[PDB]
Amino acid sequence: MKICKACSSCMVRTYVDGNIIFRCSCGESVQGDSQNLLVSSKVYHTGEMEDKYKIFIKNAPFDPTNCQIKKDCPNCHLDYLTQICIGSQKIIILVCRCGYMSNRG
Amino acid sequence: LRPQITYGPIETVDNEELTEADMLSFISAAVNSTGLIGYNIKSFDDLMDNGIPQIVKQMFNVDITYKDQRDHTEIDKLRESVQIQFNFTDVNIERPQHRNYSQGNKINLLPNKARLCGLSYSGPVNLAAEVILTAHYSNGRQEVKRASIPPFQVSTFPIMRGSNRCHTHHLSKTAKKEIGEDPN
Amino acid sequence: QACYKAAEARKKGDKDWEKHKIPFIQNTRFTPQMAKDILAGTLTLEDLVAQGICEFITPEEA
Amino acid sequence: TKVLLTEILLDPMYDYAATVARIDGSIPMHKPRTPKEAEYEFKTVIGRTPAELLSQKEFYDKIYTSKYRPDFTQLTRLRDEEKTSTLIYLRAYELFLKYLQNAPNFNSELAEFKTYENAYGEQKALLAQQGFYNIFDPNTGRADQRTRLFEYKRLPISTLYDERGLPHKWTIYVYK
Amino acid sequence: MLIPVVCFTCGFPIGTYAAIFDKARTEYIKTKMGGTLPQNIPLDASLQIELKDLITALGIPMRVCCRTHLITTLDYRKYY
Ligand SMILES: [Zn+2]
Ligand SMILES: [Zn+2]
Ligand SMILES: [Zn+2]
Repeated sequence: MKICKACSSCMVRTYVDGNIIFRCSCGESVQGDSQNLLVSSKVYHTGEMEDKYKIFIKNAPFDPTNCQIKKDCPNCHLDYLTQICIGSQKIIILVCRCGYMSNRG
Repeated sequence: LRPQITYGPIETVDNEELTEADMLSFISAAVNSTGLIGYNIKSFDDLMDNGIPQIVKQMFNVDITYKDQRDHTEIDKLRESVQIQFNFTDVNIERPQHRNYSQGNKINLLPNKARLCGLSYSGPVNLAAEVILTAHYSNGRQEVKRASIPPFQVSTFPIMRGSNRCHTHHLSKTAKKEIGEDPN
Repeated sequence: QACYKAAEARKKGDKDWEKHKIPFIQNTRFTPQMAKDILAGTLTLEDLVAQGICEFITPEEA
Repeated sequence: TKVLLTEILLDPMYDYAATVARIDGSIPMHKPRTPKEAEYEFKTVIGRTPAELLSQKEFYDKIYTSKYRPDFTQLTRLRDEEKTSTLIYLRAYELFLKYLQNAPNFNSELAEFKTYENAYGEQKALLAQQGFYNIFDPNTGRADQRTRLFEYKRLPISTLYDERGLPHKWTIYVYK
Repeated sequence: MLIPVVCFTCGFPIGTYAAIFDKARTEYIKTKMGGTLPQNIPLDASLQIELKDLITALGIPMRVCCRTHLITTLDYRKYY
């Protein structure tokens, strides 16, 4: 959205002769240059995106209720890892408290 | 603040000798500490001692204004509204009482008598208050009259049997048994 | 720490690096003597909590 | 008089005082059969005539008080057990009567007698045990731990697949 | 409210040895009780209280029903 400089209100976007013009309730009118060429957007599979589980994946090595697995961590050589299974495709991620995380992330 | 206590190392604890029948002692201890319905008695007790007094003394302050609907008089024609303002100051609840014969002195009412006679096992509630009446005149001044009211009994509140306000709380198990109550 | 020390020994070329590991041990502090003390009335739930042996757990804390 | 008698005769306090009076013989063991016996029982138990109960003002001040005043200071734990039971009953009556009369120095004595009655209840619960048994494991010396529960065990893969990787189909019955 | 006069199943005169069986049993329990509160007896997990020989000494036969009713019957005096 575009915020009015004068009154900091949400300006109304209309389209005139091949240009996006924002007009406010206080009469201030501005035209967006490049960053306002986004009428609408949607994101699918929001329930299994990587940005969904960033906090959870970060906290997984410290949560005591997560399933562990007997595998060596290649960074700290700890002999156990934390195994999580996220998404409808059952993506398996192995995480450790040292910062190691399978899938290279 | 950070924790400071430390316990013995977990490698020195000898629990290889435990059995499931030994763990029933844990349930026994939990039930003995909890009781079976102890939460009910505790809830009624802190409703009596702490809940109702707070509710009456905090959440029932009355501030209203009413039109003066009288006739014509020097003060009358010149005034329009009266403000009724009051709050309750002292609140308490006593053990259930019953009046023996007529015009007696409110002897105690045992639960079995209430059950047999169809009575109510309710204890009296005594309240005290201060009241402020403010009358507003047309010119702009106002008159305030304030009065403190001695404590009085308004009604009776039902009393849970076995709670702090029950008569079967200052009695022994034998006395409870022999007054028609269930000692167990 | 045993896992770290075992890995550090292996990185130094030591052969018996496994000897620096220790077995994992998880246990409760409830002893059979405590069970006999509960039955004798000399041990209650309040002082089992006070000794850090048991604690109260709530469904959202569960 | 009728309303007063109906109210008091249905008071458990009256029945308890009447029982205490019956124990030592102040009133007959049988319930009254005639109005005269009822009036005598009322006079002995309540301590005041129903006619004079309406004239004055107290009620609890003169309710029966047991005749034998045993020594309840041997209720300090100190033919002993039945006497202890008698002391428990008598002190329960005396303390209930004091509670009715709002006697001074009451809560502490109530707590003391409650502790005494809790000890007596421990003894009575000792008298009320059917017994208990535990089936001991002969190898150990305590409660049996042997069970027929399932125990997990990773079987070799040869049980599910053969040397060529195909699954087993056990479908030929061999009879000898 | 007490141990029955006769066994509920067959009718053997259990009651005539009932009272004694009560009182004697108590001392036997006192022999085997052991550093434990009375109300915690059925939770000791280490007791071996057997009443076979006591009932045998009472003269009661080895009938399942008779000994069952003699042992298991609750007494109203002990709870009220
Ligand atoms: Zn604007
Ligand atoms: Zn790691
Ligand atoms: Zn039989």
